[PDB]
Amino acid sequence: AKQSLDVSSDRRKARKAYFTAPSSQRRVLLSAPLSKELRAQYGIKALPIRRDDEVLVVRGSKKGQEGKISSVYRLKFAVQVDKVTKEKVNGASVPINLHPSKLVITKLHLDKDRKALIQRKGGKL
RNA sequence: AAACUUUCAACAACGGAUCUCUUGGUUCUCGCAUCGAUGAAGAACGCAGCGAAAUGCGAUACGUAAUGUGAAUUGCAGAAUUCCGUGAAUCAUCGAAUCUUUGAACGCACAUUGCGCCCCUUGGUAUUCCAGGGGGCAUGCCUGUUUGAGCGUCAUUU
Repeated sequence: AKQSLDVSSDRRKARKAYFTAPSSQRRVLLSAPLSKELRAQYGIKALPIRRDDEVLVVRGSKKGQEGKISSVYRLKFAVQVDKVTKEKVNGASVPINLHPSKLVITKLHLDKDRKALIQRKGGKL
């Protein structure tokens, strides 16, 4: 249970904050968990997902589907992964969204900021 | 006997009740003290690559600067190695600015995008005219400055 008075357990307020979060907060909201191998390697349970992360689906109709992220649609609260698509009847391939909470991060796109955030959260590369 | 009319069921018909939902209300509580002549609240007109609104903004116009974050924005399309970075973003923060015409609204007017006046600059062989760029000219009151007025009144005058 909550103890502090600045935390609100009101469903209406929490839902409004989620649905009207700006993109900076949606980045944290769209965090994805690392695989078991990456969790062992880094020491990080989960990270905010990025554009070039290699990701594996662990839940849904595309379980066990690998693929590098193609976009982080923060407006739609989703991520778009290459080769995870739907072939329309006209033949066009459209992206299929899915939540990063249903994914596992299998390869990190590392830059200076990602590595610094890993050390911040307690990782060691 | 049919058609027609009534009743019931099935399916199909505008209707949008019911059910479930809910970024909205409404009450209660706690904390705080912050509008404006340094131009407010409000109004008008404009600003997006493709748009007119309680979106945001002002000719620096869906915004500039500074800061934080750290890779987006996204309906479509795009300047660009913008991606191990003084750096994406309809991001957050926000202390620097810009802030059109107005509005208590301030040169005089205002059912007019109407008329002046004063400085400095530029152009027209120009201190006077015209034009352009910039900066100004409200009222009441206070303190001070300067210039005054009044046999209201003080120190010199046959």
